[PDB]
Amino acid sequence: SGNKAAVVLCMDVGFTMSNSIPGIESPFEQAKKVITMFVQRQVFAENKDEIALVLFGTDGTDNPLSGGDQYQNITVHRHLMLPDFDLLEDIESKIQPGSQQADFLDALIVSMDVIQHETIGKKFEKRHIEIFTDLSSRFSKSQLDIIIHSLKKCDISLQFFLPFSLGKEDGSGDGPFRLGGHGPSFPLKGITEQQKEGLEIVKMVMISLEGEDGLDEIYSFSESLRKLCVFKKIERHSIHWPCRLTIGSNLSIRIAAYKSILQ
Amino acid sequence: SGRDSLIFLVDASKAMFESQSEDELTPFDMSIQCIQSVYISKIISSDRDLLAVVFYGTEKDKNSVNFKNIYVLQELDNPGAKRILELDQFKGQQGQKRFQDMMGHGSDYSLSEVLWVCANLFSDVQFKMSHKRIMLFTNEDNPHGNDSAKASRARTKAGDLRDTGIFLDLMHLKKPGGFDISLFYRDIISIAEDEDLRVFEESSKLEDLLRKVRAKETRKRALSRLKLKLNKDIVISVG
DNA sequence: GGGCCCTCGATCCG
DNA sequence: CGGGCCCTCGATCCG
DNA sequence: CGGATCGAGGGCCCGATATC
DNA sequence: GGGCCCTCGATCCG
DNA sequence: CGGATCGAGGGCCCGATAT
Repeated sequence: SGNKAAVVLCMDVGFTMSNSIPGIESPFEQAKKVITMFVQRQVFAENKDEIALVLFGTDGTDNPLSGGDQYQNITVHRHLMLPDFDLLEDIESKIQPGSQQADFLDALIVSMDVIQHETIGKKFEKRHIEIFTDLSSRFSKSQLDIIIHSLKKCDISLQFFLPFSLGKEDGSGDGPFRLGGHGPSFPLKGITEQQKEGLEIVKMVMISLEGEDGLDEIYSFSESLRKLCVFKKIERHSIHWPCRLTIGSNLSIRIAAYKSILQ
Repeated sequence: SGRDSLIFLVDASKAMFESQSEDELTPFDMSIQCIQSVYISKIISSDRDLLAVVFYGTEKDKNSVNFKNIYVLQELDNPGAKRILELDQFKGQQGQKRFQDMMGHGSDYSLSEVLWVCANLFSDVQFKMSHKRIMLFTNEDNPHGNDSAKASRARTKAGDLRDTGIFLDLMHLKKPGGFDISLFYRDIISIAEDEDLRVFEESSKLEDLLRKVRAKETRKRALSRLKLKLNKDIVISVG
């Protein structure tokens, strides 16, 4: 009787996330702030939804796929389950930045394995993965075709969160920076050719999954904090009820109305 | 030419120690004796087969990557007198007591992790493995029926093993109400790629277990490959 | 002396 | 077992 | 200086509901 | 609650 | 010594039903 959904937050904790740009909170602290915001809403509203947490670029390896020397810097901190206060306390202070770097696509595969195995039976209505990275780490394009195929077959939606915001398609996208502020919320020159290459791959993947408008699902940590886009994919239909628009006599259009705006 | 690798996987759950109200040895006792018989036969025959004995569902865990509840009693190595003597400590009703004392039983396991350790055991062999085979001795027809995650992960790792070249053969033991392949073991076990599916029945006697084990024991070894010439032009090849 | 039998050694294939 | 509705109190200011 | 008003409580109908 | 259907058990004759 | 019969089992629809 309620909209359930399996959400897995895939956070980059690599050393480079600890690398901080003057004035701006380090992408690690920025992603942490966004994750805490998400979990906080899911916890205090007591919504029935299970949340898993995967961290990539950690010093150690605790992952089911670690067999084979593969994914040795990806740790599944939280398995798919209803979020609790212990999880919020761990995100707030227990989870510390790591010294290694991982392949963000490899981490995405770990998250996918979590969804594929812990979602058995129509227990969950929606499947969603949220990647939090800076793209500064090198990566391999080997299974990208398979990643996209497995995402479609499993019906899992994606959402990317970077320290920088999408520059305007043509022209435009540097003084003071304020997290959550409108406008100057990311260094225009801070992008690295490595970040640019990762971004092009991110763009292609989002377009391959949700078409041309998939690119709108790539946010910056700052703007993500001043929007409800983090819940977009797990957002519940407004409660609707049926009636009849009665014009006169004999004309009666069968309708169904819902509350568009409600405080 | 090459040395064959064979790993004996034995279930150590609460159900395995029950003699199903009969004169027959408990499925665990049946397994231990069957394994011992294979070891002796391998010593008698002149075959370079490397054997291993791995237990799962035990409280005490001893393995390469320290996975909980997995005890690798014997690594992949040639059969020896000392190895058979070690298995003899578990043979019988008195041996069951010796097993429960040395290591625990009926502990929560994870079949996914069990196959990971086993595959990692073949990884550590240097001589060319002609055949990789795992023989699962268990009486639980639907393990992890309650845990959905452990069951799907086990199905996935079984697929990964079949894609590697490892053979998975089931040695289902007496279960109250019969043993069902459809619940579990139907897809995990490796079936012949040219169909030949639903081929063996549940084992009740040691003689039956030994006959199924020894049938898939060694891969068919052709003495010679000759040409069967029906006519100057019609020639088929036979082994 | 003749049949018997077993154990190695030398000959080739998988 | 929920959803919308509506009223009754309680706390804040203006006349 | 009491009213007027608005957040945030409380109480009755009505489609899904395990129930005979 | 009402109709349905099947499977035994108890009742008598060949 | 089988039929016919009659309880008392089993499984799907439907007005009151706490939800």
